Amino acid sequence: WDSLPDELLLGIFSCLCLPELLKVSGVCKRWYRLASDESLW
Amino acid sequence: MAQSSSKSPELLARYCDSLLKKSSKNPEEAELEDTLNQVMVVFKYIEDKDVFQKFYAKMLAKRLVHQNSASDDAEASMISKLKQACGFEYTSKLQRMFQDIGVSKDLNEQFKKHLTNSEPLDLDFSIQVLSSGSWPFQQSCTFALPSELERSYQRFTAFYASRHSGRKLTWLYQLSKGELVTNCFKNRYTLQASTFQMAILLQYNTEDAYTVQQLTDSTQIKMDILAQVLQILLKSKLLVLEDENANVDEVELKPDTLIKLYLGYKNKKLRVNINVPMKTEQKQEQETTHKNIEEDRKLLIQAAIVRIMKMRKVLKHQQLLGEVLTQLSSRFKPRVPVIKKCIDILIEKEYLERVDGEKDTYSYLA
Amino acid sequence: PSIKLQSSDGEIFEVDVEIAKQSVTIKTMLEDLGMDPVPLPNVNAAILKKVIQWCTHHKDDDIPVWDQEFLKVDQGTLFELILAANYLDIKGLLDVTCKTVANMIKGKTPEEIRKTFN
Amino acid sequence: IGLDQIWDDLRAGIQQVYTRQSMAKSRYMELYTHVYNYCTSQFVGLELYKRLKEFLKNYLTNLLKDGEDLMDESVLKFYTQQWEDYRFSSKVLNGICAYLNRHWVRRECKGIYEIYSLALVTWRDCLFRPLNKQVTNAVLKLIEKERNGETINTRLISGVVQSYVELGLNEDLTVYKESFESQFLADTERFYTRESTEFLQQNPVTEYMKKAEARLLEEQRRVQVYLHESTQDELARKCEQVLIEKHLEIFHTEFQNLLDADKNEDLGRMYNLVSRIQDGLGELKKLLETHIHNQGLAAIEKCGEAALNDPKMYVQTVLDVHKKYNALVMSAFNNDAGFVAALDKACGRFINNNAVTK
Amino acid sequence: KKRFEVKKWNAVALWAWDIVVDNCAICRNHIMDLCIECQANQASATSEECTVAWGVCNHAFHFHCISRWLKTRQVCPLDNREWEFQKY
Ligand SMILES: [Zn+2]
Ligand SMILES: [Zn+2]
Repeated sequence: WDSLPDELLLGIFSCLCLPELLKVSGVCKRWYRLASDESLW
Repeated sequence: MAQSSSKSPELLARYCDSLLKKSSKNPEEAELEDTLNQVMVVFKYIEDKDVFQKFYAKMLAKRLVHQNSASDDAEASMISKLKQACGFEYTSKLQRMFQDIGVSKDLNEQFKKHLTNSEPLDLDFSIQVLSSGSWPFQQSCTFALPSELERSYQRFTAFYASRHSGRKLTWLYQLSKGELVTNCFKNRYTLQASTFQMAILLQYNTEDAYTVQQLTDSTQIKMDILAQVLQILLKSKLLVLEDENANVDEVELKPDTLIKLYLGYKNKKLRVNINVPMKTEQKQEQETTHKNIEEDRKLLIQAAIVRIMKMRKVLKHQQLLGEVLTQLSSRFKPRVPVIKKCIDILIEKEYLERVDGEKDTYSYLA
Repeated sequence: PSIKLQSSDGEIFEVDVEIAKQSVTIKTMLEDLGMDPVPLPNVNAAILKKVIQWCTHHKDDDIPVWDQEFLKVDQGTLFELILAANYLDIKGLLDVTCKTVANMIKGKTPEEIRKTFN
Repeated sequence: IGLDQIWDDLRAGIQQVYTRQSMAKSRYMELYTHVYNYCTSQFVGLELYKRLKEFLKNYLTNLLKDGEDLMDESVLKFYTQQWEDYRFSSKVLNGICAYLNRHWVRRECKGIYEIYSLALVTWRDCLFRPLNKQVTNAVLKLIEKERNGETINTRLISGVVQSYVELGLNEDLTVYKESFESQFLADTERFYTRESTEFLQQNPVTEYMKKAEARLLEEQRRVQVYLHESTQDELARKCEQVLIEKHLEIFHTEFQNLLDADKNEDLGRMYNLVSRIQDGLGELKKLLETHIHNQGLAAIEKCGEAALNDPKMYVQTVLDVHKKYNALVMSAFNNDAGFVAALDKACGRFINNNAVTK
Repeated sequence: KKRFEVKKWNAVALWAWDIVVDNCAICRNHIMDLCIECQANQASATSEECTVAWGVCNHAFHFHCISRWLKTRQVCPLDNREWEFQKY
């Protein structure tokens, strides 16, 4: 969260199988856009 | 001088004769050997490697007969070099004359060890049966040799009958030698000479001096060529003419002039050799085997037109002009005029013909 | 080799060369562009502790099982470990660890995530 | 954060660092951090990057003035010097800024991209038009004291080459080659044309070649000592043409002289100097061949009229000549097939048509 | 009186097979220019070249008794095995 940046946090979301990103997709506002391609897909 | 543009290979030839022939003393082994290689570096450049070919044998054919080529092992080598890369013709002939001259050396032992058997004979005989189909030595008139030969001649002839039920023989007379003795002159001499010389030099045991013919029929060799030998003996001072003044060299010679014995005959030193040709055959030697060269330029190529024609039977005359050289003339450089001449020859021998297809065609018969 | 590491808080760790070389942030400033007391105002010892040693272990270099043991501390302690490897920029540790920050999502739901991430 | 309290804090360090007042490691991190802290709050990189860029732009653009109009000795000191001093702080700027390189830039899939690269890239607002020509002529002058010259500008020249290369471009061995090797080579091509010929006017061919053979090695050496290596083959190509073939005619001529004398040593470095030029031997080969053909010639004549009447002397006369020249083929012409050939041809062009025969 | 005796003599002799040298073993009549073909039809440009020539397998014959008498398939009859030209 707060402390954790985008570039980093966006690294975690990189070891998740695409379909999984649908779960994270709704955790919280921020997490949503992040799920949208920035490096993923 | 004379019109020779190929006299060179004759030199490269005359050279080797000098190098091996029995030297005044002997060669240093390596010297000779190392030296022979040189002649070869030279030879593999010779344009018409076909002339060095023949004379080279006429040199050896003689060096062997007489055995005047010391260090035989050496020459046994100058073979090896000639073998490599200039045809293989030299490998056939040459050495034979050098190995044939060997069996004969064993033949001698055929006469000696056996001789002891029960074989009387007062002589130091020792003949060298040559390979007729090799040693270019020609035979012409028949010479018959008296005193102390007809004791061996038939002895052998007879002996040889022993080993070849249909064998024939022919003794070389233009070429064997023998030493003599002078129990009659102011001193003792070992007159070494030729058969033809031994002859007239022996006609002084019977009635003192005779004349050409009276001295010619005696041996019945051959009159013209006779005076050749005679004149030599004359220059030796054994047989002098009737008149002191005379240029025995040049004089010519007639059937009505006397040739006797020089009762006495001083001399520098004993065992006098005398076997240096009259002078003429020193010339004849060349021409006989010189123009002889032509006998192969052409002869060879009447069979050497097919050798390439193996893969040819329908060609145009525009092509062949030179298609007998690239893969053949690796023996001589046929001049421009001497190429169109022997071609006229094979038509009459059942060979090529002007194919009736084009004005420029050859028709091979084989 | 023997380099220092006066962590943000105060402690120091007589560390070996290649031990720091894994931390690209430092591997630069030490070799050709060396340093001497290597400060780290962002990563305290309490943190560097696990670090330097984590680093200690890794020098001999599918979710690893080994690190599962070392990387098995409360969240906070971990969500600090992201931030100190990113800092000294040590890919490795960041990578693994990071993955763990994912294994808390492997098999959960939205309100379920939040139930551990708040 | 606070940039109006944060950036300046860093502009100072980026400044300090570009002056090497030698800052204590108490700062590297302090600085690095600032960055790290900035790019952590997925952009957070741009501004900082936009800002740094200017910092370099200005500093160079306002230090060109210290360089422009500079001499060709004085200028090199200036560029070379400012270069080292730069690529250095340039690099150390990287780490203090490294954090920015690896993420923030990573997202570019335009202009904005890396940093150390930038520094270089930006310096290219201090080369293309500024000192460039200027700096290279400087180098050219020096290298021209290819005459009795002085020794250390090496640093002055190699120093340029350095930046001309790594300036190599980068954007998105050319510069150094466009900007430098082009002219350098050019100028070099003239230097030896003025020298070669003028020389061949008041000196021996075979005194020239020693001067020829000398400079080729010489310029070979300079490429190694301080110019970039890529610039070797060619320079060899150029200087070769110039010092051995263009003169390939005096050589062709002189050659026949040596052959007449027996100046092997000379004759030899010719077969070595020519050899360096495309099929430029053709003549020596045909030339030589004519020689020993005439040699074995006069040779055998000097003996036969009534001397062919000597079997050995003849075959001897021949072989001797053969030896001398085979001797010279290996030694002088390195047993090059081309000459052995000339040797053979010519021998087979005399052994058979002479005064012993005709 | 006078006298010279053959202290020592030497000799040599080219060989051959019995006696056949007088003919090509084909043209038996004499040793002139016959060779059959050149004696059956006079007036030509080949009667100028019909001297004497030898071989290697010992048979004895003329000079023209080589081309108009031989060619077939392999080596000399009776004495095959191998053959050599030489003897010019
Ligand atoms: Zn017949
Ligand atoms: Zn006939």
